Formats: sequence, structure tokens, C-alpha cells
Amino acid sequence: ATFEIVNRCSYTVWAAASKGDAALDAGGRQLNSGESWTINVEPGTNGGKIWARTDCYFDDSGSGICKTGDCGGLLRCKRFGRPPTTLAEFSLNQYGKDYIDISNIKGFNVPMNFSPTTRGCRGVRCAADIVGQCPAKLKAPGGGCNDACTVFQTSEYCCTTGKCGPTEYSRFFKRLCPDAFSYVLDKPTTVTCPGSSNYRVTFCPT
Repeated sequence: ATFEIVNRCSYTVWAAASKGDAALDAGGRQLNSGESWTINVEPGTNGGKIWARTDCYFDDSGSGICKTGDCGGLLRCKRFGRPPTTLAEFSLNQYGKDYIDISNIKGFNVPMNFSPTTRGCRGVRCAADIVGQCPAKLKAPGGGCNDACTVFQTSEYCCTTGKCGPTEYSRFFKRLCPDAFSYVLDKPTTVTCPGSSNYRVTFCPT
């Protein structure tokens, strides 16, 4: 499957793509403002994620640091990124269908649209100014808006036992972005697409 990753932000981002135990495609790349990078994701990929990283520095070997979404200091991510990270999430060719969503469960750094480029389903978007509106206690000094699990490490926010409810913090993310997951047990906003659809992830769509 192809994923065109487009940076419409006025700032550089370093795109990242992983399924948690491996890179997807090269795993990461710099995207200056306006640049597009197309990756190939193997059919059947379960639990893939794409995200933006901000304020990165990498040496000539591809080792370094980012302020949001850092994946073990690598340009080419093999693991998931450090919160806060707005997440484009997908599982492809799952009993003949693809499933896509956006999640704020690991916080929010950069606004995102995640849409099919082929027929048969809708896209999802979280484009509101979550960083600007972020509750004081969730603001990450390194940049972005943390989720409450990251900040407070409670069973309720982290849904450790599988029985949590919405919270004042989750409701903030949900108010700003109704079509993204705001906590683990949120009413799903997952879209079913035809198996083997292709996609575009756009940072700063609006």
C-alpha cells in the first residue's frame, strides 16, 4: 500500500512510520514545508502508525534527538515515538478490510488529516489548535499537548485494567477533535476501508 505523507505545515517535520517492532519503509525522513514523501507499507501490516516529529537534530549517521515523537534517537524509526504525538493508525488487510483512525491517546503535537486516496471510505481529521488550547497541566515543556496518562500515570487515565471512563482531560481532546480517539475506551472513530486501499497523511491540513 502507498502512503503519501505531505507536510503542509509552515515548519519542517520529520515523518515517522513504524509498527512498533520494525520500521515501515525507511521508517522516517525529513519533510520541509510543502514536501511530500511516499512510502510503501506491506499488505497485512497490523498496528502501523505514522506521526510527525518536531525540532529534530540528526548527525550524518542518522542518530540524534527530536522534541516530539523521538523514536530512540533515530532518523529512521524502528519503534514508536515519544509522546506527545498525534497518531495516524492503521491495520491493513484484516479479514479483507483496512481500518484507519487518528488517536490523541498519546497526546497531540501536529494537526493531521488521514484520508484514503482510493475509493470506498472517508478520511479522518484532527486539525484543531490543540497545542494552543492545551490545558495548563497537560502542556509539555518540550513542546505539544500531553495525554493525561503520560502526565499522571494513573490506572484511570492509562486504562490499565480495561474499565476506565472519560475524564476532564480526555474530554478536552474530544471537544477539539471529535473524530479522534481521546482515551483508550472512547467510542471508536475507526473507519473501515476496502482491503488494500492507499492513503495520504497530511500534516497541518488547514
